[PDB]
Amino acid sequence: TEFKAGSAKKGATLFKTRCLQCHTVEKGGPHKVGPNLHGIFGRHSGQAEGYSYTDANIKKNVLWDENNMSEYLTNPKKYIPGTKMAFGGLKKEKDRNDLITYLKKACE
Amino acid sequence: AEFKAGSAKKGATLFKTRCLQCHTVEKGGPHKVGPNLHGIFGRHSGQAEGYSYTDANIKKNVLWDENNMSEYLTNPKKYIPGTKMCFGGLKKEKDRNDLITYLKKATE
Amino acid sequence: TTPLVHVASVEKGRSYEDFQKVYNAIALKLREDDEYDNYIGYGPVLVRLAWHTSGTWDKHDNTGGSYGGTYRFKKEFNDPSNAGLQNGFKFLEPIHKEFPWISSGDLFSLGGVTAVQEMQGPKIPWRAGRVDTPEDTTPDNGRLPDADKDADYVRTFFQRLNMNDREVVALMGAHALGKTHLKNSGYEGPWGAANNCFTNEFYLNLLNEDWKLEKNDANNEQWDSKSGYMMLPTDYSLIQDPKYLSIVKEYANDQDKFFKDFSKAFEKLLENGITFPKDAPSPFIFKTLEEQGL
Ligand code: HEC
Ligand code: HEC
Ligand code: HEM
Repeated sequence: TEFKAGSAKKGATLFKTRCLQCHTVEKGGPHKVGPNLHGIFGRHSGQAEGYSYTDANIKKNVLWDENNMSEYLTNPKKYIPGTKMAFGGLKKEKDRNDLITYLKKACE
Repeated sequence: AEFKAGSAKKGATLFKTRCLQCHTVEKGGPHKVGPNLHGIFGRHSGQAEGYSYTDANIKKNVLWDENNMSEYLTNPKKYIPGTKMCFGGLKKEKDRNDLITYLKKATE
Repeated sequence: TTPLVHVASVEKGRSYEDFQKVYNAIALKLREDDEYDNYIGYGPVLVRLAWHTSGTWDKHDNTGGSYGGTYRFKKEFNDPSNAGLQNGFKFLEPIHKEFPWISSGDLFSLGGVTAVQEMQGPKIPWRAGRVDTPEDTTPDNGRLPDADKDADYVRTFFQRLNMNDREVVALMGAHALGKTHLKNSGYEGPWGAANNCFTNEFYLNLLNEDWKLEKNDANNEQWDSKSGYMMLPTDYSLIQDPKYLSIVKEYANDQDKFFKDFSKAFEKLLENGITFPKDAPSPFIFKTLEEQGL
């Protein structure tokens, strides 16, 4: 794709290190600060159940595909202004590759 | 204060160690924490095009010359109350003379 | 029988004029030995010294704190958390020799007060009376904060010093001073450009710079901006946490407010663990050199 695809062992530690404080990926997994990210890909932004999303995350309604997802992670507030996810973003393509790839796989 | 010619070489060392942190002197040089100083002598305070000066600096409206520059560098906040330049001052006349001898040349 | 109490006892005949003389001595040396750390001067390391010697306090059993002046003993002197503080200690040695009657804790704390005031910060009322205690009273290393942590860690850490959100955010504004040095802490760079002037620049930079999380040469991560400034993970947590962010914003927009709160919190920091007799003198507010036409 336009987005490459990378190491999923790496993506894994990046996720455990940078996203885990707020998010789970396992199925049924509990929302935290952030929604449970299971079956993220293929869903529209703002759909996780029994999680309260800023109207901004709902009103953007984008399908989460590895591509719009990568633009998002680079800078969550530029992408969905008003979003309340407090992340600075991943400025590194590998990182983005490595993570997405991991996610791809973890949120099946 | 009354300027008296000194040592440009020693002035260059004073500038490097005490001023370069925040100012460049070359023509067309970039602004940094502080305004680029090229052409400083013969110009009024707060007139460096492209730099956001403090209100106090601009209102001083001092036409910079070797003498008031010496007065200024002895105690910046004293000469321009409220300036945002963080610098206690060169208390020694010899130091101020060597520095201005250099500045006159480097900016010119 | 039961738990430690530390009573403030100011040496006989020693009064305000005496301590002002010590303050002046420090302020004068601060001006004379101005080359230190590429001309930033010793002001910042003196403030960090007052904080590290006071920050060992544990409100639960009253161990540590500025009272005993135990940093003079091996164990604390070599706490890795104190790397670089030897510089402030050396700066103060000659001062202590000129004024042998002042206690160590009184000197370390007064050093921080003098440095803050001489760098144009707020006046910090100060109280004399700390008394040197034996080596055995030296706390073990491990009581100072890790910088690679988050807001929750900062909040719970400062609870041990009896500090609240407001006090924590205000005290952190001291990072306007000096810089991190890779050889000391594994972090490198200044938080701002006015390294030896006490302002609210810390909060302004936190809110106005574009920060990028990056690894440094020691393999630790820090937040760096294009201007060449940095923020430790714990510093940046102040805008990651909502409660802290609101206070950051108010100090960024009102320095007089920051000054007043910092003054109160820093004195409290400096006096934690100390029981002051009710007949004890009102805190002293030293005049700066500028205020002495000096
Ligand atoms: C400190 C908190 C925090 C961190 C760190 C964090 N998240 Fe988020 N995340 C949130 C919040 C809160 C939301 C919902 C935001 C809203 O409603 O505006 C969110 C939303 C999202 C969404 C959109 C969910 C949906 O249903 O549209 C995705 C995808 C996501 N996060 C992934 C990540 C990834 C990947 C990382 C790390 C690289 C990360 N998050 C880091 C808290 C966090
Ligand atoms: C830590 C920062 C810093 C250092 C060091 C510093 N300056 Fe400045 N300087 C500034 C800033 C910022 C301003 C803007 C003052 C204002 O707007 O109030 C400035 C303004 C000035 C001005 C007025 C310029 C104008 O166009 O009106 C002069 C002249 C000047 N500095 C000379 C020097 C010299 C010479 C030194 C050293 C001996 C020096 N500066 C050291 C930050 C610095
Ligand atoms: C979360 C709490 C804090 C953490 C984790 C922390 C961490 C650090 C670190 C890593 C440095 C760099 C040291 C070096 O490499 O030389 C430093 C410097 C400094 N800190 Fe903090 N700090 C904290 C709180 C404070 C407080 C409360 C004060 C004082 C009120 C303070 C005053 C200073 C000063 C002035 C310096 C600059 C020292 C110099 O330039 O030599 N710090 N701090």
